[PDB]
Order: sequence, then structure tokens, then C-alpha cells
Amino acid sequence: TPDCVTGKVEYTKYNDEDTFTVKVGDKELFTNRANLQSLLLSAQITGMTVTIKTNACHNGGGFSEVIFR
Amino acid sequence: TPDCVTGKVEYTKYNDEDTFTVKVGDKELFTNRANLQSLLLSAQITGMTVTIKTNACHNGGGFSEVIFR
Amino acid sequence: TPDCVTGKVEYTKYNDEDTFTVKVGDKELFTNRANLQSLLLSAQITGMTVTIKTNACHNGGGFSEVIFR
Amino acid sequence: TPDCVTGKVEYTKYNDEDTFTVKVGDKELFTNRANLQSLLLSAQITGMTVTIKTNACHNGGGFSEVIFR
Amino acid sequence: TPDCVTGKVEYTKYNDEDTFTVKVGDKELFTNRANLQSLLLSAQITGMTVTIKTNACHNGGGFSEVIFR
Ligand SMILES: OC[C@H]1O[C@H](O[C@@H]2[C@H](O)[C@@H](O)[C@H](O[C@H]3[C@H](O)[C@@H](O)[C@H](O)O[C@@H]3CO)O[C@@H]2CO)[C@H](O)[C@@H](O)[C@H]1O
Ligand SMILES: OC[C@H]1O[C@H](O[C@@H]2[C@H](O)[C@@H](O)[C@H](O[C@H]3[C@H](O)[C@@H](O)[C@H](O)O[C@@H]3CO)O[C@@H]2CO)[C@H](O)[C@@H](O)[C@H]1O
Ligand SMILES: OC[C@H]1O[C@H](O[C@@H]2[C@H](O)[C@@H](O)[C@H](O[C@H]3[C@H](O)[C@@H](O)[C@H](O)O[C@@H]3CO)O[C@@H]2CO)[C@H](O)[C@@H](O)[C@H]1O
Ligand SMILES: OC[C@H]1O[C@H](O[C@@H]2[C@H](O)[C@@H](O)[C@H](O[C@H]3[C@H](O)[C@@H](O)[C@H](O)O[C@@H]3CO)O[C@@H]2CO)[C@H](O)[C@@H](O)[C@H]1O
Ligand SMILES: OC[C@H]1O[C@H](O[C@@H]2[C@H](O)[C@@H](O)[C@H](O[C@H]3[C@H](O)[C@@H](O)[C@H](O)O[C@@H]3CO)O[C@@H]2CO)[C@H](O)[C@@H](O)[C@H]1O
Repeated sequence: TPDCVTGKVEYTKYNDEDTFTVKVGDKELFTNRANLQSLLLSAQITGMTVTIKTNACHNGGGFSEVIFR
Repeated sequence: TPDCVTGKVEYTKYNDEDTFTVKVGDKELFTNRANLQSLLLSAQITGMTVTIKTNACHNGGGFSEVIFR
Repeated sequence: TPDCVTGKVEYTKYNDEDTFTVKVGDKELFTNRANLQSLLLSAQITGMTVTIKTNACHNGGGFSEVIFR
Repeated sequence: TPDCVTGKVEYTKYNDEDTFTVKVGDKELFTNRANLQSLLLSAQITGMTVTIKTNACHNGGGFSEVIFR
Repeated sequence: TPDCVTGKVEYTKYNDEDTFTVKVGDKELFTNRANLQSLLLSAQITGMTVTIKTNACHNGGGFSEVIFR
């Protein structure tokens, strides 16, 4: 899966449909993987560099693959 | 969903009915989303700015949408 | 539910019956709510002020309601 | 249940059989309680004093009771 | 089980198939044990020394045994 965005988590959002949204770089992306919620918030708090891989590389795009650096 | 309150988490409360209450700004709001419990406490501890979106914007109102920044 | 004790967590204990014990003030109280385990340990570690509400306000008393400050 | 060991967590180990091993003092002990895994690692990271209670007080002994100070 | 790699976590990756990949030393290894996800990210954030034991000691190899120091 190709890299979509790389950078620090600007903000996260818990959605009504139990999905989780992350804003990295110029894109806002969501994931339906519950396990990623605490991981992503931890990355945001500690200022980790995140790389999100997805074919749906556009605002509102879904993803499941994330690299934590 | 419209913004209800924005600010830092004053306090949180675990309720008997397994719901979670948060005090942000001048409102005390609850959520039945179990996944939000650890996320909200983490935000409280680290002093993150939280934005709660809900149509039930009043004390005792329920919510599911939260922005972490 | 009335306030039982308020103060910092002196110590926590995982019990054989999968319950969680907390020592706040002069009371040792337990909870059968699994979700409260990580939350309480986090409060202990970060030195948060905790308020436990319960009608069984005595050593060995059970609780489910907790306020995190 | 009698005290077995008291001290700081030297190291932890996730085992193939989904159990969790902790080295405290001169003993290496394991627990089959999944909820204890994150709690124990947190205690290790923050340098908390841990007290493990078990009748199987010997290397390779199992436990379920832990006191966090 | 023999030691494969020892060192600090270079990076972690959540995969599409719900597995978790870790890069330690010169190897990139994965695990299908969900409980290890938060533990490994915590070790990465706090800079812990990790030792991964596996017979599949090669890039793309699977593991379940990890020592946290
Ligand atoms: O968490 C949401 C979702 O993330 C991953 O899927 C993403 C999109 O949700 C999904 O629509 C997208 O589909 C791709 C096909 O995989 C690809 O073969 C085709 O060429 O393009 C479409 C749309 O661009 O895939 C992305 C992931 O790259 C995850 O796979 C999915 O299970 C779910 O978790
Ligand atoms: O966590 C509890 C609850 O949060 C969310 O619902 C909130 C209130 O609990 C709910 O009563 C409220 O419903 C609104 C509708 O959104 C609105 O369209 C209609 O006109 O009036 C009712 C009554 O105010 O909605 C808020 C959230 O905006 C969440 O949606 C719900 O599933 C549940 O988790
Ligand atoms: O975690 C265990 C338990 O916590 C809460 O219950 C507490 C005690 O365990 C329970 O014995 C106690 O019962 C009360 C009644 O609620 C009250 O109506 C009556 O007058 O007195 C008895 C004896 O004190 O209630 C406390 C809670 O205040 C929680 O409610 C329960 O579900 C369970 O999780
Ligand atoms: O996590 C593993 C396991 O921990 C606890 O059990 C421990 C040993 O695994 C168990 O063999 C041991 O049994 C004791 C009897 O309880 C005691 O009555 C008798 O005198 O001696 C035997 C052997 O020493 O007990 C320890 C706990 O003290 C936990 O109880 C168990 O459910 C499980 O989680
Ligand atoms: O998390 C994935 C996986 O990790 C552990 O298994 C690893 C490999 O996935 C598995 O193929 C490998 O199997 C070995 C046998 O242990 C060995 O006895 C035999 O001779 O060769 C095969 C092929 O290398 O073992 C490693 C771990 O050592 C874990 O055991 C497994 O349940 C699963 O979680």
C-alpha cells in the first residue's frame, strides 16, 4: 500500500459511527479499526511522526495501515 | 453536529450505569461509548484542548463526538 | 450516591477474583468494573485527586462511581 | 494470600502461551490474567514498587494478586 | 525459543490484516497477538530495550515472545 501522508497528528476526532479520524499533513482520514484509537492518541500526545498508507488518499479517505516513528 | 463546548477537561466521572461523564467549560456531559473513557482521561491528564459536538448541549446531555487537539 | 472518600490513591491491588482494590484516605474499597482498573492506576501514577461515591462506605466496601480531578 | 516478593520490576516477558512473566526480586513469576499485562508494564516503566502475593512462591510460580505502590 | 534481535524499537506498523509489525535491529518482524500492540508502542515511546525470541528470525518473520527491559 502506498504512502498517503507523513507528519505529526494535528488532531484526532471520535465519530458518531464509532470510527476514528486523524488529521496528518493536508489530509483528514478515518479508520474503522478500534485498536488504532488509543495508539493514534498516544502518538499525538508524544509527538510521534506518523505515516499513513492508503489507496484512498483524499480527505474523508479510509485507512488501516499506519507506521509509528 | 454543532460544537457544544471547547476547553480543558475539568474532571471526569465513571457512573454506575457504565457511562462516562466529562466537565468541559460550563457543561457536564456524558457518553455511553466505552472506547472514549481512556481517551478522555488521557486528554485530562495531558491537558489537551477538547471540543465536544452534540445536539444535546446542556448539563446531563449525551455525546459521542469529540475533537482532541 | 454520597461521597465516601476523597484523596490521592495510596495503593491499588489486583485481586484473585478479578476485582480491583483501591486505598483512598482511611478506606480500602473494591470495584468489579474491569474498565476502572487502567483508569485508577493512571490516577495513582499521575497523582490525581480521586473521589469515590458509594453507599458501602467501609473497608472492603464495593463501588462503581469515581470522580477524577 | 502471603507476600512472595516486593520490589521494582526488573523485566517483563510475554510468553507464547499468552501468559505474562515478571521478574521481581529474586523470583520470576507468571500470570494468566490478561488485564495485568498493561498494568505491570506501566509499573515497570514508572518504577513503581510492586508486591506479588502467591502460594506458589518459587521461580516459574503463578500469581494473580499484585499490590501497586 | 532463541533470541532473534535485541535493541530499541525503530518503528512499528499496524497492518491491514490486523497484525503488528516491529523493526528492531536489522529485522522487521510481525505478531498476530493483539495484546502486544499497546505494549510494544509503549516500549517504543519510552525507549525500552526489547528482545524478541523467535525461530522465524528473518524479515517478515512472526513472533509472540518479547522481553521488556
Ligand atoms: O478503516 C477503513 C478501511 O481502511 C482500509 O481501506 C481503505 C478504504 O476504506 C477502501 O475503500 C480502499 O479501497 C481501495 C481498494 O483496496 C483498492 O484495491 C482500489 O484500487 O481502490 C479502493 C479505493 O481507493 O482501500 C483503503 C486502504 O488502502 C482497509 O483496507 C479497510 O479494511 C478498512 O479498514
Ligand atoms: O453517548 C450518548 C449518545 O450521544 C449521542 O447522542 C446525543 C444525545 O444522547 C441524543 O439525545 C441527541 O439526539 C438528538 C438528535 O441528534 C437530534 O437530531 C434530534 O432532533 O434531537 C435529539 C434529542 O436531542 O443527540 C446527541 C448527539 O448529537 C449519540 O448520537 C448517541 O448515539 C449516543 O451515543
Ligand atoms: O463494584 C461492586 C459494586 O459496586 C457498586 O455497589 C456498591 C456495593 O457493592 C453494594 O453492596 C451497595 O449496595 C447498596 C445499595 O446500592 C443500596 O441501595 C442499599 O441501601 O445499600 C446497599 C448496601 O450498601 O451499593 C454500592 C454502590 O453505592 C455498584 O452499584 C454495583 O453494581 C457493583 O459494581
Ligand atoms: O495466574 C496463574 C494463577 O495464579 C494463581 O494461582 C497460583 C498458582 O498458579 C496455583 O497453582 C496456586 O495454588 C495453590 C493453592 O491456591 C493453595 O491452596 C495450595 O496450598 O497451594 C497451591 C500451590 O502453591 O495458587 C497460586 C496463587 O496463590 C491464581 O489463584 C490462579 O487463578 C491463576 O490466576
Ligand atoms: O505471531 C505470529 C506467530 O508467532 C510465533 O510463531 C513464529 C512463526 O510464525 C512460526 O512460523 C515459527 O514456527 C517454527 C516452529 O516454532 C519451529 O519449531 C519449526 O521447526 O519451524 C517453524 C517455522 O519457522 O515459530 C515462530 C516463533 O518461534 C507463535 O508461536 C505463533 O503462535 C504465532 O503467534
